[PDB]
Amino acid sequence: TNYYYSAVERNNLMRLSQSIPFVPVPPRGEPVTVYRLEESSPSILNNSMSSWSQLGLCAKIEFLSKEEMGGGLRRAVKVLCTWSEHDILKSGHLYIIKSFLPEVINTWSSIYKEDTVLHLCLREIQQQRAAQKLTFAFNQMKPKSIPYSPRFLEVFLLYCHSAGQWFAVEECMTGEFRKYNNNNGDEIIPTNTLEEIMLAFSHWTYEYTRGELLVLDLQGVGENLTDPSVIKAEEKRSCDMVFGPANLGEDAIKNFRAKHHCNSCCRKLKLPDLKRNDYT
Amino acid sequence: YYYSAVERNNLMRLSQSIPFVPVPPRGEPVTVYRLEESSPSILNNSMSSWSQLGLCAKIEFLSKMGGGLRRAVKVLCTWSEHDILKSGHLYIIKSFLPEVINTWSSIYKEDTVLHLCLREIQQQRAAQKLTFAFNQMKPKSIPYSPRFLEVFLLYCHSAGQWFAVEECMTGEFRKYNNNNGDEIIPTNTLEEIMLAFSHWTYEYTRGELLVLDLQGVGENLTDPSVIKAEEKRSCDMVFGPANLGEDAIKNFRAKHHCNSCCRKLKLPDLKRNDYT
Ligand SMILES: Nc1ncnc2c1ncn2[C@@H]1O[C@H](COP(=O)(O)OP(=O)(O)NP(=O)(O)O)[C@@H](O)[C@H]1O
Ligand SMILES: Nc1ncnc2c1ncn2[C@@H]1O[C@H](COP(=O)(O)OP(=O)(O)NP(=O)(O)O)[C@@H](O)[C@H]1O
Ligand SMILES: [Zn+2]
Ligand SMILES: [Zn+2]
Repeated sequence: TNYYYSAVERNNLMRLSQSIPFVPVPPRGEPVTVYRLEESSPSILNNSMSSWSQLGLCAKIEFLSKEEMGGGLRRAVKVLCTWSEHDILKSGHLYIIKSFLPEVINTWSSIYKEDTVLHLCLREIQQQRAAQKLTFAFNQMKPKSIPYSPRFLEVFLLYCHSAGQWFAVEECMTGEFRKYNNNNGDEIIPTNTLEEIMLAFSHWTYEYTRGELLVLDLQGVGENLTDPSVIKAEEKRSCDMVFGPANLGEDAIKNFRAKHHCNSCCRKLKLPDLKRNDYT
Repeated sequence: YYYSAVERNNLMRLSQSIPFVPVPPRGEPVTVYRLEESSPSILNNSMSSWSQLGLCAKIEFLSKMGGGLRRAVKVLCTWSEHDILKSGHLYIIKSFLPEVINTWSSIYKEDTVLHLCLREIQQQRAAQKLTFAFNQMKPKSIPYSPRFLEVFLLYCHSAGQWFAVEECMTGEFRKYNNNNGDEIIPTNTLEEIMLAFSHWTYEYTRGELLVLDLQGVGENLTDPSVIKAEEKRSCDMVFGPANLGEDAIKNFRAKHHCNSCCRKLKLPDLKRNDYT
């Protein structure tokens, strides 16, 4: 008069009426709020307007290291991203968090009396975005014959409740981190195509902006760069020469114009010699 | 080449102060745990086991709900890791009432709420495994197919407590029968099938189990009470937290009214003698 269940079916039902093992894997990671410098036309970056996000986003980061790299105004520390709301950051990926040295703050305190650290961070990220916009124009217009594209990492603003502070965050690059040119206007002698293109990019920024801006301190791993110095070639104000906090050498633009050596890429881009006259 | 004013303007704008107003995130991040199955496509022959790795989900509060032993609030899931929950979908989050936690405070030394939630979710999975079997064995002459919603375990630090979460159903929410055996009078085929289902569970399990408190929208159900019809004590009578009267079984057998579906399923009279 029926077709009732079997042993297996009965076992699986009765087992649910009992306590079943539940071992929640321990909670590791530090909660943070991420802010992004948005773009009006991400597809045409060089014609897009930048504006800071309003509503913060949740993310979790694993502070897996105490190793603070660098000797400049900031120190970089690697962290891991467990998760990020809307995946603004990549889960299970290493990132670098950068903060300034108290000294540096104290110095800018006399300019940024309030929320010094946050302001310096806002400027650092805006500075990198400026470099990105110039590279976007560069890759877009550069001759097809050129095989390399300088690329700057995206940098986000991060606020750590636990650490009670703001940081700039970007993907951690694995590889030989090197410098093509520096804050003194000096450059390396190229050994290959990649390096020739990096060096030519700096020359190109000066020409392209009709002499108003010079991007120096090109550095990173391969084509992927970070932390450049976008210099307002003619400014004279104390701390208004570089988009972001940087220590410029003795008359860096002068040195650059005098020491830069054009290469096969510079000529491929039709750039004129820096040593020429400004007016004549 | 061409270095426009718009291009120059947007570059130079980055050298100056651009307004920044840090606004705290909206909603709250929560940790979700799932009661996994070894054989989803064959749920009634599958083993249930709790997941270990809790995944994040982002929820935003919308409104509210109360019934007997729980408080419920409707929320929006805007994003979640590996889509453990569906982004852009509505969910209902439920937490136990004071009295209920105070009733199991002795039964469950520590993590009372955690266990209450675990048992509640397990109870619904049991009913689900039964609806699965039902849909497999029922005659093709029976159209509709009852189904229980999957319930997930949730942890929220904002509130510092555990909850159960499930998809929010849209439509008129109604109860077909309850824990004391009362039944609505079926006004359509679907309600008949629902009423026939509770009877089917009893017969299918050889009088060992009975699913009451059928409720939901259309053929989608939630919040059932799975009763071990042979226990002589309420304390060990229901799978998860549930309001039952020791008269439940007897009452259901006495009150239940078989319908065309019950007959379609060839179900015997619940009033009959059990040793005959
Ligand atoms: N994206 C990255 N990936 C891997 N390593 C990095 C990355 N960025 C920086 N680093 C390393 O950490 C150090 C600190 O970087 P950074 O803060 O940019 O120093 P800096 O160039 O001296 N600038 P500053 O701090 O403004 O004076 C670098 O010299 C690298 O060795
Ligand atoms: N999945 C759902 N979708 C839409 N509404 C729901 C859902 N679940 C519950 N509700 C509503 O909220 C009320 C209370 O349900 P709930 O929070 O699940 O617990 P409850 O009060 O413990 N139920 P019960 O055990 O049957 O007495 C219901 O009567 C419905 O109106
Ligand atoms: Zn050159
Ligand atoms: Zn019946």
